[PDB]
Amino acid sequence: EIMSTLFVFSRAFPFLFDLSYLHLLKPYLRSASTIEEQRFLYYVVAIFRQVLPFQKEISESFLRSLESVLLQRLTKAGTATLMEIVPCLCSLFTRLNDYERLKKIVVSCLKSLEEARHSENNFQKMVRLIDLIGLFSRYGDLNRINDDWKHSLDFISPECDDAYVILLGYFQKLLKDAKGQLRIHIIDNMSRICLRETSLFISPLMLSTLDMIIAENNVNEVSVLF
Repeated sequence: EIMSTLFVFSRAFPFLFDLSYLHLLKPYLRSASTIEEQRFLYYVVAIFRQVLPFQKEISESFLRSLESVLLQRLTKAGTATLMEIVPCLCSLFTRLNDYERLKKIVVSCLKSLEEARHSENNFQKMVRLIDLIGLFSRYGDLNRINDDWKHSLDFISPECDDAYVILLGYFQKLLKDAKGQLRIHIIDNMSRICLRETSLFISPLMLSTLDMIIAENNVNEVSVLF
């Protein structure tokens, strides 16, 4: 009930947040748990990202340390909290860091994603990859350093910088060799990654996929696409 009002003044009217209004809770924000008391964090980080961009006031020595807390805090969480952490920290790197961590780790876990279909399924742990990949790219631009990703041309072959059409191609063939909610867990973020650059959202390789999934009439599939 307290934090219910907090979120409200976090989204609208955000330009009134003292340093201490954060700087006292910021060490408390480190407090992480493993039970229902963790779902509390969903009422934390969104307020935090609601106030970061223009009410930063972050001392240029602390911003280097904020993500150190957060990189250590993205291991295992309810899938609900994950929709806000990436929309926070991916907005923070351009405010702190270079396009390196969201480069070096993403190309690492792309190889780890290559060893996700070409491995043990882990439909409870692949979701930590099969969604996290698109989670970064949905609200984080990839029209950036990719020569090293064009150096990862080994299995991402065809054209150019536009990973997105290839990612969608790397994923378009994943809908047939799949069986069940694996298809759901991949059809959702296939739309999510394309949501950023909607210019693809009219292109044939994805439209053909849409027509393919319409004829199946899987209620669980068509619902989550809606």
